[PDB]
Amino acid sequence: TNIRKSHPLMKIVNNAFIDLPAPSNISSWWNFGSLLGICLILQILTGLFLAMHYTSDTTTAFSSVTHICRDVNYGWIIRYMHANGASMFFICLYMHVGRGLYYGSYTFLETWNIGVILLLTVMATAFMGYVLPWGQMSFWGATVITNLLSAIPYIGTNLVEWIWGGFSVDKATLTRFFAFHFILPFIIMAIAMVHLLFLHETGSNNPTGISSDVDKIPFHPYYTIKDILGALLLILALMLLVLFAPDLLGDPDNYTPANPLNTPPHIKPEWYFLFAYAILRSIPNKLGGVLALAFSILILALIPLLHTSKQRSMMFRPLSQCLFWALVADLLTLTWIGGQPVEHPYITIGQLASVLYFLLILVLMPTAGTIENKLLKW
Amino acid sequence: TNIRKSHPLMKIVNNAFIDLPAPSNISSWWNFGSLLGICLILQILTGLFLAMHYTSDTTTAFSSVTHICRDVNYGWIIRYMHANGASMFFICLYMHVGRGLYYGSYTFLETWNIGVILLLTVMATAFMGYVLPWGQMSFWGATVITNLLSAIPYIGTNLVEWIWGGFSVDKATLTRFFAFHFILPFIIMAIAMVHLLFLHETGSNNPTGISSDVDKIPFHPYYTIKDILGALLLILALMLLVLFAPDLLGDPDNYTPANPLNTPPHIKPEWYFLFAYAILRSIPNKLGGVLALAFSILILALIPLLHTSKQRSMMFRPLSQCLFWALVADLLTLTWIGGQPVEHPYITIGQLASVLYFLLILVLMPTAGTIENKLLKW
Amino acid sequence: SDLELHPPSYPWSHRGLLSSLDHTSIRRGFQVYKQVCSSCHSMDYVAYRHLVGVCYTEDEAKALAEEVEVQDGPNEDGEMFMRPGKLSDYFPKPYPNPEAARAANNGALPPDLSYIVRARHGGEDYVFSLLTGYCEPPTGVSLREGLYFNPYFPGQAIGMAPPIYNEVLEFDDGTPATMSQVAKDVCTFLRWAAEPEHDHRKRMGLKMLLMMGLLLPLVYAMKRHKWSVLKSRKLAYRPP
Amino acid sequence: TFLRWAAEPEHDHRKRMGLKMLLMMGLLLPLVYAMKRHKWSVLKSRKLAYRPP
Amino acid sequence: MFMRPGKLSDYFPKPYPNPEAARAANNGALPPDLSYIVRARHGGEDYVFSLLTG
Amino acid sequence: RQFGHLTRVRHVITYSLSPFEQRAFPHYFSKGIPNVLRRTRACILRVAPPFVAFYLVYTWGTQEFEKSKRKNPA
Amino acid sequence: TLTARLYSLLFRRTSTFALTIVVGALFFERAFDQGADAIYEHINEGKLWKHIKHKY
Amino acid sequence: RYRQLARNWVPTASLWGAVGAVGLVWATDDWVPYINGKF
Amino acid sequence: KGFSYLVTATTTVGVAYAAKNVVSQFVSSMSASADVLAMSKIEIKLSDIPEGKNMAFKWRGKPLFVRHRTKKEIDQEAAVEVSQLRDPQHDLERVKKPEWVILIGVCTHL
Ligand SMILES: CCCCCCCC/C=C/CCCCCCCC(=O)O[C@H](COC(=O)CCCCCCCCCCC)COP(=O)(O)OCCN
Ligand SMILES: CCCCCCCC/C=C/CCCCCCCC(=O)O[C@H](COC(=O)CCCCCCCCCCC)COP(=O)(O)OCCN
Ligand code: HEC
Ligand code: HEM
Ligand code: HEM
Ligand code: HEM
Ligand code: HEM
Ligand SMILES: CCCCCCCCCCCCO[C@@H]1O[C@H](CO)[C@@H](O[C@H]2O[C@H](CO)[C@@H](O)[C@H](O)[C@H]2O)[C@H](O)[C@H]1O
Ligand SMILES: CCCCCCCCCCCCO[C@@H]1O[C@H](CO)[C@@H](O[C@H]2O[C@H](CO)[C@@H](O)[C@H](O)[C@H]2O)[C@H](O)[C@H]1O
Ligand SMILES: CC1=NC2=C(COCC2)C(=O)[C@@H]1c1ccc(Oc2ccc(OC(F)(F)F)cc2)cc1
Ligand SMILES: CC1=NC2=C(COCC2)C(=O)[C@@H]1c1ccc(Oc2ccc(OC(F)(F)F)cc2)cc1
Ligand code: FES
Repeated sequence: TNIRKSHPLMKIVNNAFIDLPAPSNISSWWNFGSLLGICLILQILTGLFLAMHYTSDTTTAFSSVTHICRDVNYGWIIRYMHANGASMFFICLYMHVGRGLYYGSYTFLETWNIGVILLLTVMATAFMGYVLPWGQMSFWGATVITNLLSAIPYIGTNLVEWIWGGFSVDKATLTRFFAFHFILPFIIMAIAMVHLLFLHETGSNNPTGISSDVDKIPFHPYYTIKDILGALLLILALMLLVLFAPDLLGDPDNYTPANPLNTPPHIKPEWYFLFAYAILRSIPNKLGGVLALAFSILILALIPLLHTSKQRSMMFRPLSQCLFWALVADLLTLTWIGGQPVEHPYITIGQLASVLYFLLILVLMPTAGTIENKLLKW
Repeated sequence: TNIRKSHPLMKIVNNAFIDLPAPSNISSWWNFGSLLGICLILQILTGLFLAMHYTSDTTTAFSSVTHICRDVNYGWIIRYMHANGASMFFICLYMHVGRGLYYGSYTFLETWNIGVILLLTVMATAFMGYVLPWGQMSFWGATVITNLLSAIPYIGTNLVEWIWGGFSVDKATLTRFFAFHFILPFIIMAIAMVHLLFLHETGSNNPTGISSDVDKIPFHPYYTIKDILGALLLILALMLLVLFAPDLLGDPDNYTPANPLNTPPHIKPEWYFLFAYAILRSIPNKLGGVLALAFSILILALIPLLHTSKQRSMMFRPLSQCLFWALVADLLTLTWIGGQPVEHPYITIGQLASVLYFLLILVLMPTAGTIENKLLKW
Repeated sequence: SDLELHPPSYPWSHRGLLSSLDHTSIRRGFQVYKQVCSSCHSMDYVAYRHLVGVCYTEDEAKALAEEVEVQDGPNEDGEMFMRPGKLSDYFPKPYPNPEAARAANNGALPPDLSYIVRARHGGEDYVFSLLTGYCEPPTGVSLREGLYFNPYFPGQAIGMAPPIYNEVLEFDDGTPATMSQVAKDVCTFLRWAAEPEHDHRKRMGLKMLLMMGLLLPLVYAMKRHKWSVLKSRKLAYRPP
Repeated sequence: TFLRWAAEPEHDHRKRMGLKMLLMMGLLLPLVYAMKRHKWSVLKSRKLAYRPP
Repeated sequence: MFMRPGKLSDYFPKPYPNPEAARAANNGALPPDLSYIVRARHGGEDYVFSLLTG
Repeated sequence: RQFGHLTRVRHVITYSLSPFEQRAFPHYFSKGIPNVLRRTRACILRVAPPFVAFYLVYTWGTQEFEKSKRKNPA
Repeated sequence: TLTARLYSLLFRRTSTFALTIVVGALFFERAFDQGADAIYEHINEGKLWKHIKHKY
Repeated sequence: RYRQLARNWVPTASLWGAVGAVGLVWATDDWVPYINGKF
Repeated sequence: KGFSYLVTATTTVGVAYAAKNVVSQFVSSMSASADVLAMSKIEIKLSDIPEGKNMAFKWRGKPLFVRHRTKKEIDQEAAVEVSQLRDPQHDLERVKKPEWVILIGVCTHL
């Protein structure tokens, strides 16, 4: 009969992206999945090009990057794209996770935990990529952060030294981070394949939170056009940065070569890790700060069990909605705090923001679910 | 009921490798597919480790490799493994292709052409990997070979210079070959996924060439044990080389750093390209030699159309069997010739071997198929 | 110390979103680096060639290159020699290493100037207000000697002596060489040095904005068209 | 002798491993081979009978 | 730059500061580095032994 | 297609035995050596001829290269 | 209407719709580049090398 | 008979051949006026 | 139909322009860098080489011979053996000036 439905390869693509029954009513918040895919492809291409020109020796590395920006043809636009690209990826990631929380998409457990892993994996990737230029921030950032694994009792010191491949972040660390940074996106692609595979078992959630089988529509052309529109908007955004403001989201110390003898005035990681930096910095004790940092991320994995509401989505849950936006604003605050030096009043703002964060996820929004239930006579 | 049969991920693995109906009677020649997979995983692991230590600057590159072999812990065994690994991969590849031809497995067209592409892709990979150490052979090999694309009229010169990224094989070429060499195995994995996907539509051929639906057996445990046995034998072999004879299949000039001013006495590529080197060298004219070299490989793609026999497999085709082994021996001869300097008598042995090769595939074995048909009264 | 004075924001000819660098100003600013700054400060990422098409013709740049002595790789004998520079040579390091630079500057290392605009918050605004910002200490402040008072520096005590003042150099074009005028011009060059792409990027910005002006309503219109089937639809429940 | 060692410091370690690899393979090759034969014995032994009415 | 006594950490020293210097000193011929010489000549030890005594 | 609808077979009896009831290597040499000989006699006249010719073309051409590199009295 | 004329002439046959688009992209590329360029180089009068190069 | 009484892909593959010609010529960048005719 | 397909046709044109640009940029990234072009060419002063004497130079990292030739050299290389050369090439077509022969200074052999 029809090739799109039969052929072993075309069937999959058809089932996945053409004839897939999508809900009628998914919002712009469902754009982010496709956009994340784009982010991922974007990084791989721009990445691949950069890697045809870059070197991972301590001595050559900083200059090889600037060489891309001065002497390689269009090397500049490629490089700034891959860097703003990384920001756009984390925006897409945090938007995507947002939708998960608000609309109760995390009920799709397998899909969700894969997703947590995607997040961790992209985090590792971007952490190691930022080291690759070998700027002041790159170097001192990578040093402080990797050192946290020293706080692991018994094995900490040994473990951090084995990661490094020596006694500090040095030649061997950079060369291995280059390697890891290259192969990780590949593994992200597969995990993402799987991420989708599980999603395709249930089909999508929607903003009502109510099953939508009585009103599905073929993906193509409704959602083909709509994803494209979204991708345009992503490109609009990406290029606004690259072409008007390429350095807006970065730190200038990363234009100053890495120098093991002179520590920068304020050490920060990239903005997309600032909320977690600020949680870590709130705890006096170093292993405490480590376990808090890890929990600020891994808690994502627990949120499924903390669901109390009889309704899936927050659409009809006013009290929960307020708390959700509280969490969002708190994360904006945690980010602000994490970009700030450890002084009054920020030390105390940070401590509070850190408390608020865990308080919301583990106690307040569970409760609210339940209060709402009673307000509805169930 | 049963997880292996239901779960979205386990189902696939079950269908693929546990409960897959395999023919009762596939021989040792069907081991090679699994073994190729191993080869591929092996290269990626050993490769990844090497890449944590190697640098792709002309100045540092040769020494970074020797540094692996002197100062990196177990760096030596890893490196020799990845190098003998590459040989084992090509052995597995040529055995695998052999079985295809003899048993008429190429009737599975989609599977087969994917396979041709796998071959090309692994070829590209190994060509560029051999350059990475920046030895005498690496350099002069890569120069001669890439230069053949210069013989393309109109665009040849421009095209080769764009590959290089300059006026000779130099800094920019090595850095990009490192990049390509890294990402290509990944693409090989996907193509191989697809290779299997199409195979799983038909199930396997067998040595009789006769359909085996009346005598299939579950893959596990019959073929799980048997593949393992094969993998042991591959490992026996690989390590025999690495631990007893690590340099047996290589050229010593590759211990002498690359020197753009001093050309080696005999320039050869790795052994797994010698048959094609010898075909190329047989033709006086340079574009002639190029098109012959390309055809010596791409002809694989035509063999499906050249099939004349009413029987699928050569098992019951005596005349065809003789011709098949003729082709094999001829390729041994083409390899010998390709390792030899361009002098009498080798120039003429090579020319003959080149004629014989194409003659067998395009005229003799088609004919034999047909003669056999008449001998059988069909 | 641990105080403020963050730079004010000077209306550079290139502040504007679509505004290019003033190339005449770059040419003058190069001169300011060449005659003033290059005694102490390297700029390892610029070669003579990079001036071509920017502020100097090809042979003008060649003239400037020929003016400097650079070491060249081993000859027949296996000895190093000096030669005149070519276009292909990078702007020369004023000392053979950082430790040498330190000895010469009372233990302070002058930063390379390649990226300086880019590697300091405030960029041109910072650097401009630095050069023109030197003042006599306030009452109660005593700095260790050979460290000078500058309100725009972190801590206010800088190991750089005020390098800039009226007629500190002569301008090819003959522009009045006032202190403020030379600080502007050198800043302009320092921006270009840190970001050669500034003009190309801004051109593309324009073309990206234009294409997006077209493509965003276009595709948006395509979306609405397809979806019109659904947007318009009316539902009717009709049980017997 | 020194020039061999200089070119291949690993010469001795490699040869030690060679021995241990040969030994392990001496064990493992007949072992796994035996495992293979065991599983496959079901099939090797089987007798076929065609019995139409 | 200064001179010092070698440590364990130093590589065996280059007899000339570059290849061109080596050539001048050897009637225009460059003596190969000996790191890999066994490995980078067919015959290895057999070759080199029969060279020196040949 | 999976086990259950591969094909249609009628009237065929398969008898077999647990591996734990049986020897792994029944009459391994006494049956196996003869069988291997039989197997080799079957194929050698198809397989061996080409490799003989290889050995010969390689023998001859290697020694033709030898000879041509020598001098001859003239 | 104009659009009617266009539909029947260019867009009905899909082979033609394609031929339209490649040819139009050609003239659009040239036109858009030339016009946007002139827009930038008027916004940045005097400041570009290509404006001052007559002097050297 | 009925194939040959096809050959209705001849005028359609004519228009597809111009798409292939003009397409390769656009992607790659004299005697077309205005476009590239005035470099 | 015309109107709505115009939008589509327009849209595609814009995207094709953009896509052309994106792509070809990535492509030139792979072509030689400005620093490799700066080593493309080498200039030599002809009034700075004496008549009969060779002068070596460095080109793409290789020796590059220019030679001022005397009328002895020009005439003695003019009517050499047309055909009998190992590599048959007459002199008025290995050079562009009679008195100037430019050659890369690497032996073709080894
Ligand atoms: C380790 C991970 C940590 C946890 C993850 C936290 C996620 C970070 C947050 C990013 C934003 C996520 C978006 C959440 C889903 C949006 C829900 C939503 O749109 O709610 C709207 C109000 O919208 C609006 O008012 C839309 C305004 C959007 C506000 C912008 C967000 C600010 C970014 C802060 C960055 C740090 C009401 O919509 P519904 O209830 O669906 O009802 C629709 C009408 N009937
Ligand atoms: C660009 C690619 C070019 C084309 C590809 C050419 C492939 C290169 C060749 C490698 C070897 C391929 C093996 C082919 C299939 C083996 C067929 C086979 O085993 O035939 C045997 C004889 O075996 C035997 O006699 C087995 C002996 C095996 C001989 C070793 C091969 C020598 C390697 C040469 C390397 C250059 C007879 O077996 P059947 O007809 O199945 O009958 C079984 C008993 N009833
Ligand atoms: C030697 C006498 C110098 C000359 C001539 C110039 N500079 Fe300098 N500069 C010098 C030193 C020793 C230092 C380090 C200062 C310290 O406190 O350690 C500097 C520093 C700069 C800086 C950095 C400001 C900062 O935030 O770090 C800039 C931007 C700078 N110098 C610019 C500059 C310019 C534009 C010059 C010519 C116009 C110039 N310097 C000359 C030493 C010397
Ligand atoms: C999730 C995907 C990826 C992310 C998030 C990512 C992130 C980053 C980040 C943040 C940087 C530092 C950018 C900078 O500030 O300079 C970087 C640099 C780099 N990345 Fe990636 N990257 C990704 C994929 C890849 C891939 C697949 C490659 C190569 C195959 C690659 C190659 C590089 C190279 C060479 C650099 C150094 C040049 C530079 O700094 O811009 N990246 N990456
Ligand atoms: C590389 C990163 C990721 C990619 C490429 C990706 C991809 C996608 C895609 C294509 C979809 C379907 C489209 C959509 O509904 O938005 C999707 C849905 C989903 N993803 Fe992700 N995702 C990523 C990360 C994550 C993360 C980090 C989480 C959670 C922590 C997550 C959880 C989900 C959930 C729950 C859905 C279902 C949403 C619904 O149907 O309502 N994903 N993802
Ligand atoms: C089909 C898979 C692969 C093949 C056939 C292959 C082949 C080769 C070959 C022939 C060499 C030269 C070995 C030598 O003689 O020194 C080589 C070197 C190298 N390969 Fe691969 N390779 C593969 C996969 C990979 C991967 C995935 C990586 C890294 C991610 C990698 C990294 C390297 C490195 C760093 C070298 C230089 C060190 C050395 O020469 O041993 N390879 N490869
Ligand atoms: C990376 C390289 C390759 C991998 C990993 C690979 C993998 C496999 C695997 C796992 C199988 C099934 C097991 C077997 O029957 O041996 C297989 C079968 C097959 N492959 Fe490949 N293959 C590769 C290259 C090729 C090439 C180069 C060709 C042909 C030019 C080819 C053609 C086939 C065919 C025809 C079969 C079916 C054999 C049969 O059932 O009789 N493959 N391959
Ligand atoms: C309000 C009382 C009236 C008198 C004080 C008026 C000043 C304004 C109130 C804050 C007083 C500052 O005194 C205090 O200083 C410490 C030290 O940096 C900071 O507080 C922090 O101290 C350390 C920081 O390492 C943390 O362990 C502690 O958990 C946290 O509270 C706050 O800044 C402030 O709580
Ligand atoms: C057999 C006749 C009696 C007298 C000669 C006795 C010597 C043995 C026979 C071969 C004679 C050698 O003469 C010949 O030399 C040429 C040049 O290398 C080689 O032959 C080759 O020449 C060129 C090589 O570039 C090729 O274009 C040509 O296609 C090929 O035949 C062979 O080696 C041989 O055919
Ligand atoms: C499948 C799918 N289901 C749903 C929605 C929306 O909700 C309903 C379900 C989607 O938006 C999507 C979707 C996802 C990706 C995409 O475009 C790609 C494809 C591949 C790609 O590269 C990669 F590496 F990932 F393969 C990058 C982007 C288009 C559509
Ligand atoms: C599926 C399959 N069908 C048949 C036969 C034999 O013929 C019948 C059909 C097989 O031998 C096999 C097979 C194939 C690979 C394998 O082991 C792996 C798996 C994965 C792997 O990594 C990779 F990258 F490829 F994924 C490397 C080796 C085991 C078995
Ligand atoms: S004659 Fe010059 S290298 Fe052989």
